[PDB]
Amino acid sequence: MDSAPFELFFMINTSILLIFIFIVLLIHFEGWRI
Amino acid sequence: MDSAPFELFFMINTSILLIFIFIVLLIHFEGWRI
Repeated sequence: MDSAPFELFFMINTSILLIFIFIVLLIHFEGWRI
Repeated sequence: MDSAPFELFFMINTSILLIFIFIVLLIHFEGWRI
């Protein structure tokens, strides 16, 4: 229990990333590879 | 180093979830909250 506040660091970053990652990935596959 | 393979469990689940979560959230806000 020494990485409680530290763990969140990954929960936030991974979020802001996964979001723009997936959201963007959608379009790229939705027909953006012309 | 006793939670190496276990950690991945969260890296996968959180993914399949965050994906459908964000992707779906987009539409819901893109004009699906009538």
